[PDB]
Amino acid sequence: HWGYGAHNGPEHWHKDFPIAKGERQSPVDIDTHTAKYDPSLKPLSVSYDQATSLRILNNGHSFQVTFDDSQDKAVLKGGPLDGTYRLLQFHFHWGSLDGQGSEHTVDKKKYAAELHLVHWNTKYGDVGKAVQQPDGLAVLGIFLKVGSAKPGLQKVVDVLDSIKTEGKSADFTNFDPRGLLPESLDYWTYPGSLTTPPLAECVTWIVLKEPISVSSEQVLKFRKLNFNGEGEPEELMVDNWRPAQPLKNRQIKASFK
Ligand SMILES: CCN[C@H]1CN(CCCOC)S(=O)(=O)c2sc(S(N)(=O)=O)cc21
Ligand SMILES: [Zn+2]
Repeated sequence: HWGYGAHNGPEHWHKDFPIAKGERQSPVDIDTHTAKYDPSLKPLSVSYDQATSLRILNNGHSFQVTFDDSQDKAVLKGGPLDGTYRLLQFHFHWGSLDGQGSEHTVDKKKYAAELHLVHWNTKYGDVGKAVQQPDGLAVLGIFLKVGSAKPGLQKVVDVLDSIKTEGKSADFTNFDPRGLLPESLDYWTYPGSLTTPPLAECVTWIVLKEPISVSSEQVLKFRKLNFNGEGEPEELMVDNWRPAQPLKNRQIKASFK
């Protein structure tokens, strides 16, 4: 099935998911000189104080931390959004080398990794319905650069040994996602899609301007995960990013001048 290899990677996805060649695909390159400052955009409101994390799992494409989304406990509002979006999960994309790994780029610059916090619009009642709507999901994207360690990420890094291979999961309670946010919440926003199959065009992207720093030791631990299941030939989980797609008839807006 689909993946990130020579024979099943992003250049092949359109054969099973024709919307890969659609009009609002992600990720995109953010051209900072062509983005438009929009003073009508509100500040983001991130309310994560009551977040309840549940599990961490290797899904064969990335690793994911899942949250209890059965009530409004961890929500995103404001910015370009109408209504309330509940945090469902976060995951990362990363590279084999420090100079690649992010999905979005900024003036063609690639970061070492990209963190996606995935939220769904509560008016649609469940995430399955939300993915069928043009305003169903909001994904907060945060770039990672290599430098100083991020203390709030260490709890994640320390459990990765226990989910090395596809299909492994572990209890992961009491994790506070506020520890992954940068100082500033200034952002770019544009209408886009999931960056993995099914590539649904249901996402309002909110990409933060300020990267977080993580240490080389932290990102090295990501690169030791496996795409394969236990008992299969080892293939390291690296370069699980989709390249930038055509902007087409979209404008990227910025919350800041
Ligand atoms: C390996 C599958 N990853 C998909 C899963 N989901 C898709 C199915 C939900 O249907 C019920 S998801 O909405 O949690 C989401 S968000 C992104 S991204 N990279 O942020 O655009 C990928 C995904
Ligand atoms: Zn993602």
